[PDB]
Order: sequence, then structure tokens, then C-alpha cells
Amino acid sequence: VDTCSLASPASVCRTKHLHLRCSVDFTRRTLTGTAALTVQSQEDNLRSLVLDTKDLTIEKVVINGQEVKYALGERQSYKGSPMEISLPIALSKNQEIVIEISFETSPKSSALQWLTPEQTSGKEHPYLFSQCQAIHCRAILPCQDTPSVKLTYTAEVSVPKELVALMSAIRDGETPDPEDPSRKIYKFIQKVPIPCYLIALVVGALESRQIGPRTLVWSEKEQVEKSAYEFSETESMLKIAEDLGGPYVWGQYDLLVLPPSFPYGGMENPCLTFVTPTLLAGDKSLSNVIAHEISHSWTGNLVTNKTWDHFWLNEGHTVYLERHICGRLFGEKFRHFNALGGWGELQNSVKTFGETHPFTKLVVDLTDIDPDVAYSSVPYEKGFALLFYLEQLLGGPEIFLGFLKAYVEKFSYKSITTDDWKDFLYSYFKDKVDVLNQVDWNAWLYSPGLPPIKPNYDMTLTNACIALSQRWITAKEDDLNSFNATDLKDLSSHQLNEFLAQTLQRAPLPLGHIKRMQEVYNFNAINNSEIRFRWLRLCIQSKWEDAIPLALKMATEQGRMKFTRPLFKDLAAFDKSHDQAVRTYQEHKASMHPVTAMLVGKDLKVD
Ligand SMILES: N[C@@H](CC(=O)O)Cn1nnc(-c2ccc(Oc3ncc(Cl)cc3F)cc2)n1
Ligand SMILES: [Yb+3]
Ligand SMILES: [Yb+3]
Ligand SMILES: [Yb+3]
Ligand SMILES: [Zn+2]
Repeated sequence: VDTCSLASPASVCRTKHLHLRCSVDFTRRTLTGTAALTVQSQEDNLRSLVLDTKDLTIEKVVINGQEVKYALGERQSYKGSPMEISLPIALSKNQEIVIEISFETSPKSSALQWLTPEQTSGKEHPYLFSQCQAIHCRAILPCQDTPSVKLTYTAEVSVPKELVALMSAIRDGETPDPEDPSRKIYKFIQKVPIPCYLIALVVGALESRQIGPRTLVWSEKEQVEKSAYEFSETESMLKIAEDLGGPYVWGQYDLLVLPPSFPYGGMENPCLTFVTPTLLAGDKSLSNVIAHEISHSWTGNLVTNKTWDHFWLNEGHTVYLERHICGRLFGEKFRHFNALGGWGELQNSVKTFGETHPFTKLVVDLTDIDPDVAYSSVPYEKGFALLFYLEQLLGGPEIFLGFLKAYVEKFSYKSITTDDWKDFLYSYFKDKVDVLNQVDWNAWLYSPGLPPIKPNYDMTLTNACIALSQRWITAKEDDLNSFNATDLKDLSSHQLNEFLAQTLQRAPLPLGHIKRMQEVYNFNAINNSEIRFRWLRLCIQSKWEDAIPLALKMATEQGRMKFTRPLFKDLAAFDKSHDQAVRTYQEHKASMHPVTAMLVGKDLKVD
């Protein structure tokens, strides 16, 4: 059962198609229009159905050209309000009907961020973007807001003519709006069935540059050139991902570089991956995020988790595929380095929640839990650790990659549970069932904390990071003069980041050590968002007051939650910056992404 949805489940009825016709009004901060749902009954004598909605204004519901009775139930917190539709005629099993719902979004839709021109690069035009994952599609349109249901979609979007609309679909033309010549209509088609959290929309002053045979990069004009360079390896990654997962079925693989308030590193929207502008390091060093989003074209978008309790199926397999792409491009020692880094991020998450916390379990129970509050590195890294452990136990990467491809083939276009995955693993590895029966499944899948077994990792690229970090941690005041810019000469940006991660795990360090690190390494000058984030966290946790304006600036000038949430939390925990952290959040709250605003609010205990 999907405990995050209030809609009729897949066993009652299934949405087969959505035909969306809407208009974006920037003055009212509203999306208005019709969502035409092609619903197939899965039951005999079906006379009503329930849809998920959240802060939607419903005008009418039309079936067979006539208005039908509908009712909106009491709001159930983050789940929204259930919408019961009275069908005009009882439906037999497998019978299909079209339900056209006239709706309007609230300006406070948790799925959307409305940007004023001042909040964009260009400063002349407003901007809109959606983020439906996990359960925010119900805050845009009435739907069965569950990944257990997959549907195709077509969309027609009216926007002011000076702007461009894009969706998680194939672009299907543009025309002047026949109802308003100050507007344009942008058309879209998604022929591959998808869960509704993969529905996405962006409206802004967008420009494009071709960077591959099936890839355009999209952003405001100011970011196009930098984005084209940063993501130039995209086609190479797609070719490797196809070799590992089978055919790319989505047609196009475009990239959209969002404004800095985009709350995640990326979003695997089909045909149009969304990315944070914090990836624009200038040297392609944060491109693993692209490898991760590309990998989702197989794991997550083709093979989907049936409910959000099984989310690890989505991320664990994606991180696994992502690390193989980087492994093919830069070698097996690099894949091991990234895997070990991943284990360290898992240690961090387990330490933050506490080793007995229910969110440290691989398979979770989201009954009465807002998925946004549960979000962490655990399904990513505990999920990856399991697969990497299975890879070693079952004979190596080549053998395990054979399983990955067969798993994708077996479950493409379906929504599955952990039991479905485990059953297939046992079927594929029938000749190694004795090895599989040695796995402590109850601990790996259902127990909190660190996994019962840690995999084996090649140390070649990690050794220099640990050695430098340990030199700083063990150093006394009279050893600080020995550090010099030459200590970093043989370290890649990835190794610099790992050195900071290792040191941050032992934070605080004495204030004199942090001051010396800046003196000799000039970390303040580094623009790479990952390195800068860890360096600022290290400064704040080591109580360096000079870092307060830098940390406040980074936390607010961008909104990627991975950075913004721990920076605000570190600033709130430092006595010297506590008041500034709270006040800065209060003054920025209204201009923030709604999900980021909620979570920073909870982290700071500011209601
Ligand atoms: N897809 C990513 C980027 C990427 O990985 O490529 C972007 N992204 N956007 N939203 C989310 C997201 C995912 C799960 C959420 O909820 C849950 N979190 C943990 C568990 Cl165990 C179960 C849940 F349901 C809430 C939000 N992820
Ligand atoms: Yb066409
Ligand atoms: Yb079985
Ligand atoms: Yb000494
Ligand atoms: Zn992912």
C-alpha cells in the first residue's frame, strides 16, 4: 500500500494518459487549465474514484461533456486533500473513461517556485520551475500521486510570447496562442509511460546550445556558454550508460541549468534533466551529477519504486550505475575512491540521525512521515553499499553488471518493491543461492544504523587524503609551520574535497589550525561548490568568526539543500552567528523555494 497517497490505488483504477492544457499567469502566480485523465477501471462496477490534490482550486469536473459531482475532503497535512469524483456511469473492468478537471494552482504550491526578474540572471523576465518529487505533482494537478501508476502525457502550455516553456517530454512545436496574441503555446509529448513525480515544467527567458547529437543545454543567456563546456562529456556518458543498461528509450537527453534556488543537485526529468548552477565549477569536476541523472533513464525512470518506502531501489541502483560510468571514464581505482567516499557520507548520515533512527533503515515506513523530511543520503549510500557488497560476494563488477542489465530489462515500464528485486536477484543468481543465503537480509534491509558488513575498497587514491587530514588533526601549534601550498600539488579537486571531508568528520579543529589552513592553502579563493561548502562548514564548526559572512552568503546566494541546510544549521549552532542565522532565514523565507523554506525552518526551530 502507498501510505503517501490519498488517491484510489492502482488495484482500483489506473491513469493511462494525461492531456494537460494550461496557462501560466506570472501576475497571479497561478497555473490554470484542464487536466484530462484517461482512467482505466481495474474493478467491476466502479462508480467513484479518489484523486490527490494539494491547495488546488477546482472549478468543475467534466465526463462525457457533462459536469459531474465531486467533493474535496478535509486537508491531511502534507498529503493535501482527497478529491472524490462521482462517475456518471458504473465502469466494468478494463473500461476507460476521460475525466477533464478544470483547476488552478495556489501561489503557495509546494511543487513550484515563482521567481521575480530580480531573482533571475537576466533581471528582465520572471521564471517558474516545478519539482514534483516525491509527492508534489498533486500541488500542480489532480492525479493518483503515486509511483505505482505510470502514464503517458501530452501538454499544451500558454506563456507570455517573450518566454519559453520546457517539460519532461519531447518538444512538439510552438504557435502564437490563438486565444491571445501576446502569448505563445508550447506543445509536448511524452510517449514513454512515467510515474507522475517525473512531470516537470519550466517557464523563462531560456536559450539553447547543442552539445551532442541528442543533447541541447538550456539556461538563461548568461549561463549557456559555461554550461555547454561544463557538460561537454554528456554524450560520452550516455554511450557508456547505454552499454550498461540497454537502449536509451527517451529520444532526447537535454539539460536545463536552473537558477541558484533549485533545491537539489539534479532532477532526472525524462528528456530534460534539471541541474543546479552550483555544478558550474569551470573544470567539469562535478559532472558525476550528470552521470547520476543519466543513469536514472534506466534505474528509477524505467524501473520505478512502487511506493516511497522502496525509494532505495531507485537511488541505490542509480549510484551503482553512476559509479560504473565514472569507473569506465577514469578507471577502477577512481570508482573505488568514489565508493569509499560514499561510505563516509553514509557514516555522516547515520551519525546525524543516530544509529537507531528509523530513517537509517534501507526499506523505510513513511506512514505519517513527510517524504521531504525523510530525505537523506541513506537510500543512496546504504543502497549503494548493499549492491557493492553483493558485487564482491557474487564474483565481481562484470558479473554484477550482467545482473543490472537483466534487472532493467525484466522490470522496464514497471513499479516494483524490495521483495520483487530480491526475488529477481535470487532467480538470476540461482547458481549462487548458497552465497546469497549468507547475506544478513533482515539487517541490510530492515535494521537501522551502519550495514552489518563493510565492502572491500581499493585505497590507492584515498591514501593521500587520509594522510594529509591526519597530519592536520595530529598537528600541535609547533607543527603548523611545516604545512605549505606544496602539500596539495599532487591532489585532484576530488582528492582536495575528500581531504576536507575527512577533516570535517573530526571537526572542530583548533581555531589556529583553520587560520593556518587558509594562510597556506587559500581555500577562501576556491569557487568549486563542494570544496567551498566543506571548507566553510570546517571554518564555522572550528568557530572562525571571519567565515560567518562567507557561510551566510553561500547559504543564501544558492539554494541547493545539500549546501544550504547544513550551512544554516552550522551557523545556528555557532553562538557568534546564531542570531544572524535566524534573522537571515527570516528575511529570505518569502523568496526561498517552498520545500527549502520549510526544511530550513524545521532545522532552525523557527516556525
Ligand atoms: N531525484 C533527486 C536527484 C537525484 O537523485 O537524481 C532529486 N530529488 N528531488 N526530490 C527528491 C526526493 C526523493 C525522495 C524523497 O522522499 C524520500 N526520501 C527518502 C526515502 Cl527513503 C523515501 C522517500 F520517499 C523526497 C524528495 N529527490
Ligand atoms: Yb510532431
Ligand atoms: Yb524466490
Ligand atoms: Yb611538538
Ligand atoms: Zn538519484
